[PDB]
Amino acid sequence: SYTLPSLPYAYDALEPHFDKQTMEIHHTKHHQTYVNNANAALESLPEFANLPVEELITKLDQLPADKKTVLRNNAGGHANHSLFWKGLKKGTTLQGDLKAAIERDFGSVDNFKAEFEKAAASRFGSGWAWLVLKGDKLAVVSTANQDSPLMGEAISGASGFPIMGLDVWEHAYFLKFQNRRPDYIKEFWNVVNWDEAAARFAAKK
Amino acid sequence: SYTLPSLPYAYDALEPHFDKQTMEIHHTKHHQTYVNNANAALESLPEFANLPVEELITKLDQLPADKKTVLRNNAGGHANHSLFWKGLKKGTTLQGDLKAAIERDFGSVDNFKAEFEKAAASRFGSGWAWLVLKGDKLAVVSTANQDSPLMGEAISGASGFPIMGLDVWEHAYFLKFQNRRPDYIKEFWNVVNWDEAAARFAAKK
Ligand SMILES: [Mn+2]
Ligand SMILES: [Mn+2]
Repeated sequence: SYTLPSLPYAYDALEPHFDKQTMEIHHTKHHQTYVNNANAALESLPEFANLPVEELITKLDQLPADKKTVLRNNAGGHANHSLFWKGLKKGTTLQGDLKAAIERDFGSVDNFKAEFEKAAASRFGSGWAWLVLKGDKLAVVSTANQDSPLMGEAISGASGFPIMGLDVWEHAYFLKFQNRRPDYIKEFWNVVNWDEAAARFAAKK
Repeated sequence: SYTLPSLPYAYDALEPHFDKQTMEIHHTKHHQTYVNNANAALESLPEFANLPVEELITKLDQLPADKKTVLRNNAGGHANHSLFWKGLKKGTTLQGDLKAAIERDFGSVDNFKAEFEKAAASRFGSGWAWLVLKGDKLAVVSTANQDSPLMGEAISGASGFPIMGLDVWEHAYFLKFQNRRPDYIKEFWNVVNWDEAAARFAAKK
């Protein structure tokens, strides 16, 4: 069975950038609900129920017809939130190989930040903005709802290995930012975990 | 150009069902933003800017290619919220021709309610649930994001004239209900304005 993962930090660990109350609600309510609903849909599927969630979301076309949507949505939700928590941490710096690769692929760090900000702001409705590794090249993409680039292009409209991501569902920013998503996107730069991003970049897979 | 409409009531008129803080934010921030962003897109289109928003969204096919998305999203948002405010009121009773048509087309009011709740609950991500009239038959449909059944099947995946509807974007329920959308949907039955739904039905049946 999937479980709600413990966070790598206290709920207030991202203050003053991301608010404590939201972190707690977002974790214990929204993420928990994806875990529960994914588990319910997987009970009848022993051949899928016990795989890692990040594996399952590469396999959606393997499922029975009637399970594809519910697991896209809920295994997507579990995978994405699991990545998100580990992809946040204060006191990191974009540097080393990852910084150089970003400069290579976008021309500069500021070009990459602007492209990411634009993608995050222009995702209408619910979704996620991502930095992905697509073949040799880093890229900025967005997905709808709980879709992940790991699901591939035909399902998610994006592809590549996620390096990091920003949740732009309203629940992620309502309490502190209300409708001001650009303000929330700016605060993300203060809490994106560049150490984990670098680790993921190094691994490539 | 468009304006933020005045409401049929004070922000607290739907207590204790829908919270007054959300009513105020939802009107003055979210709806206002759709009005502003639609108006910005319409500035270069004086042939379209004069249309009632509910007519513009029936004509999205006619816009320039680079205008279609921004106005689908923002004119859809303005139309949908304008309907929503008029579509809420305490103290109404479903009755008369509209009740009878619901009993005809769904078998009973309770069957209808169960179908509406299911559509409202199963709209994954952002969107709306609707009671529509399609020519001569009532139906429950849902849409993504700020799409409306007035936009038609090709664009929105639904069609028909909206008799009433329920906003299921998270901003509409997060403060009071967090991720408990089913509890919010339950409270909608206490504030759906059956008098406005009946008037819209009388005009269109
Ligand atoms: Mn989230
Ligand atoms: Mn709304």
